[PDB]
Amino acid sequence: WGYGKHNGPEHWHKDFPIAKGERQSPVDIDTHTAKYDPSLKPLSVSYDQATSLRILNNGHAFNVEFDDSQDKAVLKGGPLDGTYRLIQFHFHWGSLDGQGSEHTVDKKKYAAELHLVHWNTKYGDFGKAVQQPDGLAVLGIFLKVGSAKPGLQKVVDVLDSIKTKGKSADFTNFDPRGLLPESLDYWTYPGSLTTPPLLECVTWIVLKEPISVSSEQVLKFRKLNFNGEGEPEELMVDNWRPAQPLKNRQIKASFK
Ligand SMILES: CN(Cc1ccccc1)C(=O)Nc1cccc(S(N)(=O)=O)c1
Ligand SMILES: [Zn+2]
Repeated sequence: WGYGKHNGPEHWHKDFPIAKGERQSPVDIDTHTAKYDPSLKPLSVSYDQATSLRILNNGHAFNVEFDDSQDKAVLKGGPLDGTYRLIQFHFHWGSLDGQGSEHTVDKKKYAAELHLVHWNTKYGDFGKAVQQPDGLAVLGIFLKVGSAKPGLQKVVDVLDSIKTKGKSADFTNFDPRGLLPESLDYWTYPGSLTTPPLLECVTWIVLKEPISVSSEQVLKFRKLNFNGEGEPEELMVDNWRPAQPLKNRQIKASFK
């Protein structure tokens, strides 16, 4: 599977029939139909003790990986019961500024989308968590092109060292708090991984406020490669799944 004409999202259901399931992601967030839920709690993002370790080009995106062997960087509150540990973040982005996000807002596509991936500590590790309907919490943050995001620059500047699939680099002491917008207002709904195996294990928490990144920052994302070293160059762009049917789900808003 990938994002090309012959192996992209429209083909995934052949290997992963859950692609046509009842709680697939991403979705379009219709802002007028989302309902304010006053029982939703503020999000608690506790990233002060985060320990980043490594950055990896996995052939579909790049992951910044964290030490998740202790409760060092955790997400709690909001719609969540219990404690969810940060394991990695990554992005999805476009070939052009007019596309790239997975979720859309009133059909608007952003230039990119950041996914901060967390697993429910009651399941012991990530591999067990993805087998559970409440196993993961993914915090999604839209990126628009405008001013630079200073806290993203350290990520941008290492990408030259992980150009191709399978390359990794040490990436310690990175603070993911520098990727957050000011407001933690959010929408939430039950969904899935947006990549094969498309497991229906995610509580999605999508922030209303985008972050701004510069044109030069996103252009550096677009220099990455899907291919391995010594294979024909295929730029890593348009690594996003389009919006899927909402089916029998309601999107809830934390804000009026
Ligand atoms: C493809 N693999 C490897 C993988 C292989 C087999 C089983 C489980 C996982 C992923 O882990 N993907 C992933 C993980 C978390 C979040 C998101 S996302 N984009 O929904 O935030 C995508
Ligand atoms: Zn993702």
